[PDB]
Amino acid sequence: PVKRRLDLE
Amino acid sequence: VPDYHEDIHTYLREMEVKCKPKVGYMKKQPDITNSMRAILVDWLVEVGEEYKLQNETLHLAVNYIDRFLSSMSVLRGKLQLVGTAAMLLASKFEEIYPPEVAEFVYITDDTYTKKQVLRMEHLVLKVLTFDLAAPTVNQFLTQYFLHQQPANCKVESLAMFLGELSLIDADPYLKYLPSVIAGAAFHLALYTVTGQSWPESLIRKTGYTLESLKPCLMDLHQTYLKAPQHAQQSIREKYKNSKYHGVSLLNPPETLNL
Amino acid sequence: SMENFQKVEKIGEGTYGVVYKARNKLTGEVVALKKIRLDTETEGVPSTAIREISLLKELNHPNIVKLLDVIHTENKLYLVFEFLHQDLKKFMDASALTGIPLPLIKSYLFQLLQGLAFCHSHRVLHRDLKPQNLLINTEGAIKLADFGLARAFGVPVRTYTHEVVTLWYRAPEILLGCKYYSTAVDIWSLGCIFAEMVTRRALFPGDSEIDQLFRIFRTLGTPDEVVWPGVTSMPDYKPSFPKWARQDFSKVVPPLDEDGRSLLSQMLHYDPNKRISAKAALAHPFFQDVTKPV
Repeated sequence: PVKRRLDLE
Repeated sequence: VPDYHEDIHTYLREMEVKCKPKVGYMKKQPDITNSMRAILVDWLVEVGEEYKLQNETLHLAVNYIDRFLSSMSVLRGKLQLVGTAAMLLASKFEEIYPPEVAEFVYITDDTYTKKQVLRMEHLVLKVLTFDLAAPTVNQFLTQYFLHQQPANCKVESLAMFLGELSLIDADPYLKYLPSVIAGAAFHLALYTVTGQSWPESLIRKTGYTLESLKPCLMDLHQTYLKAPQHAQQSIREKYKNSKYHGVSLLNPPETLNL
Repeated sequence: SMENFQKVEKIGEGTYGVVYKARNKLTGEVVALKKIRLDTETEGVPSTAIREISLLKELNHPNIVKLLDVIHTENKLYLVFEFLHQDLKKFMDASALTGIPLPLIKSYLFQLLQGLAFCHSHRVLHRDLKPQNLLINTEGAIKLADFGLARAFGVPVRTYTHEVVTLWYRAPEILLGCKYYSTAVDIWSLGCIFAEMVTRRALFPGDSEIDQLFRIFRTLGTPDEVVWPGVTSMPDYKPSFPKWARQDFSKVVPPLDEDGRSLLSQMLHYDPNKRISAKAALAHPFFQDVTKPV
């Protein structure tokens, strides 16, 4: 979903 | 509107050099890579589809992010903040109706406050010194499109799509100018759909030939062949829509025979 | 920031701000300071200010008002422009008797087309040319100003905003709901202005959209497919429109000579494609003898 904080670690 | 067609083309050629981001950049960012960026641009693609923005806004925002990151190191935890303020700047610049800041805070899933998005907005403007009217791939494609015979809507969408694909990978697309990616994109599309090639009139117009477009074109062609396997898929999904003549479902040529 | 600027007097109030005339205390330059208020937990920097600053930074030309600097604070945006003593409307309300000498009308229009041709060459539409946005200094110059409603256009253009151009100066194709407009709407505005500078009165002072159209129609003729291929297909065209005949241009602005008439006539063309362009208009014989009177 768009509504999301992107996870990168 | 061929009274000013060439004048603008010219001016955009000059401006695309001044708005070019630095090619290395990512090597100088200690905490971010070309993969997180890819992750970020893919997300702006869905935000563009979620909020129904123009593809132009999307090209501008990425241009703002790249220039912003050519001169400011950013932590991985703030990359989306930058990306979000960029999207907002691009929308206010380019959209008839920009989404509201809160809506911009809302698609982050309240990761940032309104305060942080507004403050980011302002720093991006400072860092870019308000040079927001940047030439994009979209704007070159649109002009090149007047050179079709006859117009071919599948050709148009597929060029847009290949051009959109190039926004995702800094390696190597940062090393090419928007007008060049647009030529490579226009040619691949034309050739894929109709078998025709980059036209003489675009030579007279841009000074580019297949020979000068070759490098970018060799990259763009692998990008297109590899697209189904790429970690990012929002553009392909996006382009399965009839708004775009479902062109992402077409098949790329195995060779371009140049 | 504002350290170097001493404010002289209030000079105009705007959409999101006040404009003062101020004096730079070390160069001595006199300037116009447009204060733009912000605040956070808002909507941030207004889209109009974002457009104005960025477009203006690309436009450097003697007949385009100059953005000298932009001063940022945690709270306020200060836009420093070159100062120009008057605007054209206020100069027409003082030529009330005299009226404006032809030679000055010619200089001005010619200057304005220079500025407009520069904008169009840099893919910028002004979208609000009207005498209130035309500044004049004491040396004979006139300059396009107020780019709040301006926009960077593409080639070809796509559907851009409709709420556009102060009604009296608004073009037929926008009045008729077209989905596509361009550079030609600025020319229409300038043509309306050339008339006004001559008669000293507005050429089409309507009160509603449809009111604006009919005024237009009764003056230049009701458009048909011969004169304007596509009008009858435009979203807001109605077959019930009264069909007025076209007047001689000699009656539209009686004091104009043939060249003046032929030019105004090419600026006021129904069909955006045939309407002249600022660039081409520069070469019109109307201007063979122009000079920049004071």
